[PDB]
Amino acid sequence: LSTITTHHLTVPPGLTPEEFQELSSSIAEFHSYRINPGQCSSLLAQRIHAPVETVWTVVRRFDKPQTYKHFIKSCSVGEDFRMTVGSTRDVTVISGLPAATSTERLDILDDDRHVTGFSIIGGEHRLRNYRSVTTVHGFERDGEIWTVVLESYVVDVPEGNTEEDTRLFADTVVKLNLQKLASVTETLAREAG
Ligand SMILES: CC1=CC(=O)CC(C)(C)[C@@]1(O)/C=C/C(C)=C\C(=O)O
Repeated sequence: LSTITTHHLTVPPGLTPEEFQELSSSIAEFHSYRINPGQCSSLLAQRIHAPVETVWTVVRRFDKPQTYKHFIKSCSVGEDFRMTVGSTRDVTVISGLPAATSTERLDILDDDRHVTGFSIIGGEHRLRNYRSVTTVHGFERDGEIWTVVLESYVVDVPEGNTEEDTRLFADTVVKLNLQKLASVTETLAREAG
């Protein structure tokens, strides 16, 4: 039947076992899902050499995903947009012709614990029931500071497609965007001001 995910029981690539052991409780709390046989799920991680709040400032900007995501032609939130749970954005994604479109709902926004997440609720694409959660975590060792970003998703595997291809597609999109997040925020952190 329906199973529970095991992301919180395995070390994701781009993370040390030591980092994982510090995060296992957060991964269980924020990055676990009950999924059905038609579904798949994944957890991705990205180490960033920047302070938490520098990374969180970018991560939390629901109305501006283009700041850290690839292939975003536009993101409209209308007027008068306030950042509250339930608010939506219309993203236009230029990774093909015609451009894919996605209407996405802000599911979570916790500025204290640095948790956010969204659900895809419309548009033209093949990621039915896509939902993701992103958490941001600070690390310290001998006065040195860095950040780990964790991002997990659940999504329906579209008819005609394998779970492997579905996971490869979504994993690559999320991974490459976490890479852009790392570049953008490390640049911010490096230049300060
Ligand atoms: C890049 C792109 C191609 C598609 O066909 C679907 C969709 C338009 C939703 C998407 O924006 C996918 C976005 C994903 C998986 C994650 C995200 O944005 O956090």
